[PDB]
Amino acid sequence: GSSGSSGATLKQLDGIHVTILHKEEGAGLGFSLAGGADLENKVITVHRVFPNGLASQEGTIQKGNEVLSINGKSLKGTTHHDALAILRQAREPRQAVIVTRKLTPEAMPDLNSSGPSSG
Repeated sequence: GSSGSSGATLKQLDGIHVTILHKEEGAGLGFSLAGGADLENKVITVHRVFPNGLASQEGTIQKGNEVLSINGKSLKGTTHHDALAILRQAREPRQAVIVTRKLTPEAMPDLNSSGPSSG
């Protein structure tokens, strides 16, 4: 393994964006977990993102997204329930930490094109 080394000519290290949700104790995140170990999707994903919630509000946790961890708890192969529950526990607090990557729905578009430069 390894971790960093020295100041490189980069900024946006990796395509991970932490989402800090600010809610009340037992207010709910606004989204649900999907997938499991016993399922076809080992990695749990965002099942759905309620229309009236925090997750949606942020816009970070979008259905289909990849849920690496929740509340700092990484999925070591948790089932569907063990996950759902764990998710129901991450909602107990007022804040929740979910690590997800920027994924696309279908046929990822080209977020770039021959253009000008800046600096």
